[PDB]
Amino acid sequence: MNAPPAFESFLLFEGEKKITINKDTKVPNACLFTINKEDHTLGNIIKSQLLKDPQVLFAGYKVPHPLEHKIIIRVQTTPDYSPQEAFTNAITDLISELSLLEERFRVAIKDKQEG
Amino acid sequence: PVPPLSVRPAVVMQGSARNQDDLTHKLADIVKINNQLRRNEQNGAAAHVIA
Amino acid sequence: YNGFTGRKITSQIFIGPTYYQRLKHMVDDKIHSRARGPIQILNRQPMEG
RNA sequence: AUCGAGAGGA
Repeated sequence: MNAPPAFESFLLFEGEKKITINKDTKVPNACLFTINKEDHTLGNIIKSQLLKDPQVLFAGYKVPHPLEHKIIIRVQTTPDYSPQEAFTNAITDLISELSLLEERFRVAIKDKQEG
Repeated sequence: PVPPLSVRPAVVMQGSARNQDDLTHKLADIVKINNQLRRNEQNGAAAHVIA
Repeated sequence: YNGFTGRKITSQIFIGPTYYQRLKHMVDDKIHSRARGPIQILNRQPMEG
């Protein structure tokens, strides 16, 4: 009766932006990234990759409400860096790792199939 | 005193016959007995039936 | 293991098959709201139920 | 619709 459609968790509603960027005014060099129609998968991988960056001072994410489909990622960097650069570099690093993993899994599957 | 209809509403039920409030039936009984008594005065009658 | 992060949960969890029943009391048969609907005849107050 | 009854819920 009040049930939301199942597709609402991954389909952007008309006029909805995938990602929004805001400045965190409490401290310098801090940004809040709001991502719509994403959940713990992307948030967790991005947060961990950001934590791998030595120029990142703070990296965290949360789902404000499980019944909504938004994640907020907060990134603080050193003044010589930018949270936007850190976010972009983290995504690039994750993509590179996934591509390498896919290639090596293909090789391993072929090896196992031949013998 | 006879309360108005809003105090004893008569409701048009599913059957077209109207439904009367309990107060209406009691008032009908009162009117019947009062009329019979008044009849027994305008023409004399035994004190037993009047009582 | 935690589903969101995949980390192990520090405490171990009691888990196993248990017979459960679904009771006839469902929220969609109870949810109710009103904004100026029908009223009673004798008194002009909102109806019941 | 009214009245009554019954079974239930917290």
